[PDB]
Amino acid sequence: ARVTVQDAVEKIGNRFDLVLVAARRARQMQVGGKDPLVPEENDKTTVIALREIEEGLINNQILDVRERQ
Amino acid sequence: QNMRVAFMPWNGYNFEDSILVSERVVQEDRFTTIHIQELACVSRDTKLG
Amino acid sequence: TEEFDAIKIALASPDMIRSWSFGEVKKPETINYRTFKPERDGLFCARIFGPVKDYECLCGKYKRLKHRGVICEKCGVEVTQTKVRRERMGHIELASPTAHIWFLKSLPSRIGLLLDMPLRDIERVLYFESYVVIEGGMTNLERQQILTEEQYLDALEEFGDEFDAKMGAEAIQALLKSMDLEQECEQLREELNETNSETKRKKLTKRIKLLEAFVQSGNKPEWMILTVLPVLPPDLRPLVPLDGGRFATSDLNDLYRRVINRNNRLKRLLDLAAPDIIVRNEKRMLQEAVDALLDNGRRGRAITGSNKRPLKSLADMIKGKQGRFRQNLLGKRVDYSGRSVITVGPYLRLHQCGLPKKMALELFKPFIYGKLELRGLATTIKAAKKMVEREEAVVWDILDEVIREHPVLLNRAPTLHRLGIQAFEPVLIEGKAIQLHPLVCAAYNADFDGDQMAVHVPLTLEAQLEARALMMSTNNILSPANGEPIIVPSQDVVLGLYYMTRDCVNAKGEGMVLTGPKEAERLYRSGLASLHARVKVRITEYEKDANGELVAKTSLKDTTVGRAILWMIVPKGLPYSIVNQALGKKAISKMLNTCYRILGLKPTVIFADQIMYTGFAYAARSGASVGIDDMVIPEKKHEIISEAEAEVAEIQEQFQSGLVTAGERYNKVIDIWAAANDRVSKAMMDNLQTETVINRDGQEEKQVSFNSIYMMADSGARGSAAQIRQLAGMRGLMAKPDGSIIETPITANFREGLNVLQYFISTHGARKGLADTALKTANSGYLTRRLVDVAQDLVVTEDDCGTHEGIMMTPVIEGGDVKEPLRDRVLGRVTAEDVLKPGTADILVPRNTLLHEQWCDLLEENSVDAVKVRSVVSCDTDFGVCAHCYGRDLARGHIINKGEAIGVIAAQSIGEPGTQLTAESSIQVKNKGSIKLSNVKSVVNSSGKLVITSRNTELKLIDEFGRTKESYKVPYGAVLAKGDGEQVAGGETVANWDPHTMPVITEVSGFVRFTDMIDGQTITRQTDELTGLSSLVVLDSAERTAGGKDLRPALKIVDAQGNDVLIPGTDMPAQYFLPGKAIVQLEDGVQISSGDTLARIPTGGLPRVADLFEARRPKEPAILAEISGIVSFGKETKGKRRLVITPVDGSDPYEEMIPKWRQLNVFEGERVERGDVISDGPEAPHDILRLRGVHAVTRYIVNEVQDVYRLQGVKINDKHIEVIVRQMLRKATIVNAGSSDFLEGEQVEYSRVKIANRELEANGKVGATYSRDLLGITKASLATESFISAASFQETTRVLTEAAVAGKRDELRGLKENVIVGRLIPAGTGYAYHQDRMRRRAAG
Amino acid sequence: HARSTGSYSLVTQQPLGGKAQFGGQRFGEMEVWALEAYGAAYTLQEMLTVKSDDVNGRTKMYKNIVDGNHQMEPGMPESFNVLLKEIRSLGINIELEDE
DNA sequence: GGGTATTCGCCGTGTACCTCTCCTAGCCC
RNA sequence: GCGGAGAGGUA
DNA sequence: GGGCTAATGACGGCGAATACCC
Ligand SMILES: Nc1ccn([C@@H]2O[C@H](COP(=O)(O)CP(=O)(O)OP(=O)(O)O)[C@@H](O)[C@H]2O)c(=O)n1
Ligand SMILES: [Mg+2]
Ligand SMILES: [Zn+2]
Ligand SMILES: [Zn+2]
Repeated sequence: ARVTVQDAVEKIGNRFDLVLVAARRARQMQVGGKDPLVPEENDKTTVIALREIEEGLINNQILDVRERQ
Repeated sequence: QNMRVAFMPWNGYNFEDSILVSERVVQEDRFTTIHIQELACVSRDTKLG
Repeated sequence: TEEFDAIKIALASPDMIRSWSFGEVKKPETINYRTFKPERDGLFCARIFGPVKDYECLCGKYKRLKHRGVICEKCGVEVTQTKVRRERMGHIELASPTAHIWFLKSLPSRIGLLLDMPLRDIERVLYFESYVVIEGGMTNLERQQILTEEQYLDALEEFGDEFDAKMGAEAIQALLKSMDLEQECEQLREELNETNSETKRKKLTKRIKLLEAFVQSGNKPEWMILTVLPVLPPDLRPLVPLDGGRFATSDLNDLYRRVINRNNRLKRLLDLAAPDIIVRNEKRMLQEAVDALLDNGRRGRAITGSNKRPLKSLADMIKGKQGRFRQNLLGKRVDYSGRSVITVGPYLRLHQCGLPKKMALELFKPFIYGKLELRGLATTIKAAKKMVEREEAVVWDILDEVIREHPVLLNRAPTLHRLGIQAFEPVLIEGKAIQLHPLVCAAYNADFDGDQMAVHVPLTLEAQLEARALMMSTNNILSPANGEPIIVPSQDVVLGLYYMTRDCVNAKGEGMVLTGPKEAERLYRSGLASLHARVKVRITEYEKDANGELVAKTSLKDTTVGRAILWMIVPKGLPYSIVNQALGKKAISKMLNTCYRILGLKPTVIFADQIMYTGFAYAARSGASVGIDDMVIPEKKHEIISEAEAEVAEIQEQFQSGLVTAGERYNKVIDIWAAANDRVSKAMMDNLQTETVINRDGQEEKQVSFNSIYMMADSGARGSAAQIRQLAGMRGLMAKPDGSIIETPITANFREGLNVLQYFISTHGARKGLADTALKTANSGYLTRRLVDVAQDLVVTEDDCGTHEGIMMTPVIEGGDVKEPLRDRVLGRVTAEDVLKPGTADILVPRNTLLHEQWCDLLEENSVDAVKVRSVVSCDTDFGVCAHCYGRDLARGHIINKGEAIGVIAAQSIGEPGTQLTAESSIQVKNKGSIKLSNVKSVVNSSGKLVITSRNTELKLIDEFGRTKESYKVPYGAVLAKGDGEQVAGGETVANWDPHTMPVITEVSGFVRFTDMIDGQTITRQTDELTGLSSLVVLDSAERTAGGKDLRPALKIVDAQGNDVLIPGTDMPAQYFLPGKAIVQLEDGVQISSGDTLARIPTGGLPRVADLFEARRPKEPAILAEISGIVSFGKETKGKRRLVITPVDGSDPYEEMIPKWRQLNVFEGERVERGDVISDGPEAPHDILRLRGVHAVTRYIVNEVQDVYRLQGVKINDKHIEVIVRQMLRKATIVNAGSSDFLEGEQVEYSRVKIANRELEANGKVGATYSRDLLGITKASLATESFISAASFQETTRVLTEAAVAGKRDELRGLKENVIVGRLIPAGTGYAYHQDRMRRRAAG
Repeated sequence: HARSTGSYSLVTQQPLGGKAQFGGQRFGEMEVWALEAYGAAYTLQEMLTVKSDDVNGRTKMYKNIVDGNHQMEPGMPESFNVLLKEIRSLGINIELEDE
């Protein structure tokens, strides 16, 4: 289990819209419109989206550019 | 019932006021209580029968 | 579901009520009790409210869904879904127009003052004893004349016409319909323009505001009287049939039936034209029934059938705890939730919790079904259900797989603060008890003695992310109240670590050299070395001294085996020193603190877990126990007790002879017993503390003992010195019921045995303690509820408002020393402006910077004493606060994030800890320093004293490097010794004054001259012989004799020649009005020395905190000065002496009456400052705010509360008290004019934005000056903008009535409203959402 | 004691309180305050509507969970509608406005 | 009559949970 | 058989 | 059973309504 989200909050310092972007990503992941960019280790889609956020691949702007594309 | 107790901390399984107990206690069947529930079914007389 | 906003409330007009209603309920019957079909007409009626069963009529002609609008011809019931029976309302046509109880009996009787008629008269009318003549035409009778029975009779017989009187609520409605709102409103404004008197102007302004509200809102007054009465949908007031032909019904059914009965009987009587008396009785009865329906309890309390308890009416359903808002709209009952007993589970990670299999399956049932169907193990949902009810291995495998990353919420019954709810990852376990991680117990206040916890499951994806991110145990390590860690090891862990680190003079393996901790463990676990034994070890510590790089320094330290064993866990960045000490509770806590400050969150979490595991393990290996011999009776106890008994015997015998009063003997005995108690305690601590006289190789030595109870004391695991005393010493003094202390103490201790008396006494003590805790908890709960309620809507909305205002914060140095230092007081606050070194143009902190640890240490290196920091109270932002004005402090370390609801965190942090809340002769400098006097103007006299002539004089202490250590307040008339510059030795007496005596000090010399001090009229010369004794009595105003009532004796201070010497610089003729009880002992004829005695003049805890936060006038408030300047007397002895403050510049006409009993601290010819004390006593916050202003009142409240809180040793950051205070003073009162109504109480936010709009406009237009007001949280919450917030917890009837009459419109704007309506709170994760919605209106 | 879904109450369509009947835990006002102290808006929202009080919301959420998707549709709590009806039963007109 | 006291009456008084009995009543046909 | 009283108990 | 009818043991705070004192 991912015991700390400290690096994800260091990516976006509000610590609140972090939850929103991670929820949007994990909702695009659960209802299978999209695919994970990280090799999953039997995590559920919430911890997958946090693991993706902490690695710098996804934020709000990447979501907006990919959605309009 | 009166049992052999030892006052010591045992890897924090008795951390707070919690109590540690030996399998011998359940084996010797010394803390098993019998309880008894009562249930009632009542057949009344309705006007439909 | 529609997307809505703005809930509007107003009076219901009878046509609107008819609009809502679907039918009339004519008969009160509901159902046939024999066949359970509803009545054809009745409180439950299918043709009015709806079909009982979905899509089928009553008689059964039409039952199919094909028909959706048809209304059966036989039974007039339409075929639709039974759910509609939940929303359709009915109505009753009343024969006699009836009054709405809410608009009548609510404390401000709005019918009463709207009609400008006192409540007493309306009551006289409503109970039908007398008439009132409403517009009696051209006769000799006024419009509000009360008439008795036979006066009405003779009047009617004499005056057949031009006589209009009527009775009852219909009469009142007649009065309401005929009122001209606008004409009376304008007349009232003219009257206000003509009238200048306080109380009438207040009643007039209230009434004018009411009239304006009606003419703006569009409500017509006549609607307060009911003609049609709506009836609640049936399913909301059910009549459920109990098994056994009997029925169970809500009380509303009874009330409605009674109302219908009285209505129908009145109808028949009207059709029969019965005499007036009988119809009046029937109308009265209908009144009782209806008003019992609306609000039962404002009358003779119409009780229920055969139960003696008053039945619950609609108002009762809404108002109150048990009823509604509290119960069902803020206190719901979620699904996917469980409860069970909590258990230890040491093996857990900090971020997880043991969860029983069966509850987990039950909770996650739908998840199980979904996953089972995805994997294809079940064809359909019912097969999934059957598979869960058999519970096969596949189900447990799916549960393990689904549970993997899904977090659950754990809650403990009294959720005092936000750490009462935390998220954990569950681990499936056997058993029926929930397993809780030990470290978090402190946060939950959880104990494993039958405490239970509830477990909720977050369902949606956003909820899961929120639980794991915001609420998870590991994310909450710092308390939101103060920055310190919450998860500190509690008792077993700290005991184990303590055992591990303490050293012993001699053991196995003394002084052998180890290459590292790993071979230390090799030695200890193999039994080749003691767990504690002094040893030299080579250790490599890491230090991040560079820009985040770790540098290994490796050297030989002298430590114990145990300290090495502990060092294995410690992460890289920490200095070895941390573990090198005894490692008690404090040491471990500060260890965690440093680990957090240096490394960050994740290492701190893992380090805490490691600490727990090692502590538990080695506590178990220690084998610490408690035997009867572990508590050592001090050897010299018996001697001490026998000696104290002999001493008490000598003092009692020496009392029986009568050289000492009873009280004095009491004091002596109590003090000698206290001394004996301290003696025995110290003897016991010496015996127990360092008693291990164990031998090294040769000679002996002595060391801090290894007595298990002593280790339990010193480590801070359990027990305090007091309880050790209570075990092995004499258990001190006790308090009897009334608080008086018993003369003989309890000499025995629990190791020994008490006897009946000593036990009995301690029983009283414990009983009182328990009762205290109970009542204390109730009061706490109430206080915290008010706090969270008042401050809920406050949110951090803006990043920086950009104001320059701020409060100059200093360290509160109460008397002897620095109770609370600067660094903690300023940490995490942004600065209001750059502070300069002691040398100008040496900027130490740029414009607003967050003051983190590094800045605080930098300030320590310099000698900054006071720092102006931006405070939330002075923040400029409209409708919330800005990040900068608040600061950083949180469970996390960084600056506050936009959107966070700081009001609730502040209120919770102030409330939760509130459950443990219950001579001055010489000054003595504590540390050697320079003396400095502040706010004083002295004049050296002939005796050589620095005479104090200021009442606000302070004597602070500057140290070597310019810092104020000690501070005292020196009053008028205290003899001084050292002046300015002198260095004072430790504990040296610098000042002197009489405790029970305030002397009046003369400024100049010369002869005492008697003026208006005539002998015989007001004074009686009773004088003694040569030695100069007298009893000349200058009595005060109250005690002056009957003849000397108006003649005021005076003493003018003249010199040796006769001329009155004038105060330096002033022309004032010194005319000294001798104050109360002036005993002129020193008669005329003795050269006065400088310092002659003229006149001898002989709560805390939870209630104090609640009173400070409610701003309660303490029934004897001190009085202050408004402007400065020469004060003067006036028209004498009217019953309250007049004081007129004359400003040297400003206008004179400010008079203040003063009661006779009041003693004055200032002389007439004195120089007062605004808001200086005139009378002694506790000051009510309102005056301080009004005179001195915002920063003064806020500092006063914050300091006064923080004093109570620190007295108990509970640390709270001031920001929370500040946030509450800011919520308190939300309102202002307008003094000028220009855009408002010139007197309306209006929130400071709207007033400020009106000024901002004028500034935004290029034209200056009108700007109106406003004065701040401070209101206590109860009233302050009552005067909130949103009416749902106020209605949520207070008198529902009052606020509901106010908002109904005012036509108020709620934009919800807050947290509690949004909660109630079930949409996203504007705080935190939802802030963006609401901000988004803000953009959604008035956009494309 | 634990429950996923079961019988709900008559007047305010919240789940029964108790152990004899399945019954849910009481998420009281103090717990609401706890959630508000965090920025936890969605958790509180579902706890307030989808978990207890919103009828259509609760059934839609059951179906959605069964479908293996985790979203929600908060709606307005039924108890609030009961509140409107009870206040409206007095002589007080309280309407949900729209613009 | 106008300001000040005094009586007077209403409103509030912690959360979560767990057992049990008892639930419209009286009189007349 | 949803409710509410009364009694007791838990933390 | 079914049918018909309908007293005394809190306490504090606050604000409005008289009681009364000049
Ligand atoms: N009337 C009551 C009595 C108790 N409680 C609850 O029981 C606990 C008292 O702990 P406590 O501090 O009083 C005893 P404990 O925590 O075990 O430490 P100690 O034994 O070493 O002194 C708190 O959680 C209270 O909320 C309550 O809500 N109402
Ligand atoms: Mg406990
Ligand atoms: Zn039909
Ligand atoms: Zn600001």
